[PDB]
Amino acid sequence: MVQHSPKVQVYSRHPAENGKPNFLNCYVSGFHPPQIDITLMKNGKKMEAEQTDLSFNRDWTFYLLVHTEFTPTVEDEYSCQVNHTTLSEPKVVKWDRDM
Amino acid sequence: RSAVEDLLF
Amino acid sequence: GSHSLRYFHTAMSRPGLGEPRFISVGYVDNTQFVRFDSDAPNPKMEPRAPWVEQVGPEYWDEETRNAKDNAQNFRVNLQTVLRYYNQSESGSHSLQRMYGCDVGPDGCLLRGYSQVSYDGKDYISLNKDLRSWTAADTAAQITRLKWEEAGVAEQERNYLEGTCVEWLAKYLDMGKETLLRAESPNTRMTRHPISDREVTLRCWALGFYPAEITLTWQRDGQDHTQDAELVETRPAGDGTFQKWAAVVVPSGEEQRYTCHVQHEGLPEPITLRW
Repeated sequence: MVQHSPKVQVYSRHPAENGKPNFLNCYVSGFHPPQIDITLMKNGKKMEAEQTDLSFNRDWTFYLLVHTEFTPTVEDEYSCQVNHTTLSEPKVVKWDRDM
Repeated sequence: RSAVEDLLF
Repeated sequence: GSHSLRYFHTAMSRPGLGEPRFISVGYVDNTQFVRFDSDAPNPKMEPRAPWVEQVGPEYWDEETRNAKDNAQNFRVNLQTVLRYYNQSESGSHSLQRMYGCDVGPDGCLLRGYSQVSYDGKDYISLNKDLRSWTAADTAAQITRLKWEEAGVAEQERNYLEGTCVEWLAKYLDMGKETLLRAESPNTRMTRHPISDREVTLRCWALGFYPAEITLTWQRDGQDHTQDAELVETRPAGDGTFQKWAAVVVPSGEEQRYTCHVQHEGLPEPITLRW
């Protein structure tokens, strides 16, 4: 085979005005094989969320968007945890609202 | 519209 | 401007438990409008952009009887390949297919496509003459001969030169106001100190469509995109895209730097200084 590791960004649809309703975005992409596990975390807990359909780029590396409505507070933490064969552990990335 | 294909390898 | 109608099949042999999953997906430019999935309950082609919905019930019937037929062929194909290589059934393997057509501002057909990959490597692909094929390896060479004798390029060509082009017009019609309208980016520069002598100067462009954009920096004039951080362009979830580009810079030096955005929907380039 030929395997590429998943690249993950976690970001707010709209910049994080503290309090208001927003949308939390996990964009994972650039990976092969397609089989991948993706969950959004509420302080460490799986948030239900929708996942886009399996599409890919012209270099055949797949991409997916898992996203659910959320509302940013000042003190609770959100993060994406992703699972995939190229990775020895589940890679997990928290959401810096400056990115 | 999709393509009607008998693509068999 | 120019536009493209492309379809993306993925065929996923899950070895242990269950027949392979078949996910096709449909795009006009950067906008998904269609999706099919093989292990659904009574699976059906479904809309995924609003403008396609006012299309005949003739249409969705014929599109599932197509999507299903493809799922069959690609399950046999997934097996056919595995034996070409003498790979163990222990393994999960994927076939991907992409075909589509780019059309020019009048309607000039720019390019047609039909490419196959196995496990992410190129397998066979239709050449630019739309009449020959490139086979990556020796397994692919049996697929090639099979397809030359069956005349597969000729039916691909007619699809790409006809149905594809004709239907991309129908699509861009149904979705004018959506598809043919470019959303300018919301541009801001932020600043995030890190040391007492170094800050990050992120440069954001938000909510633009289509995803085609370029952000670039400039230190007193001199393009300073050299090891500026550019992140992959992501979807916003509402069908528009984002991308940012930060530079690290010493304290007091922000006043010399500069960001520029160009995007279709912009009249002249946006320029950002702290």
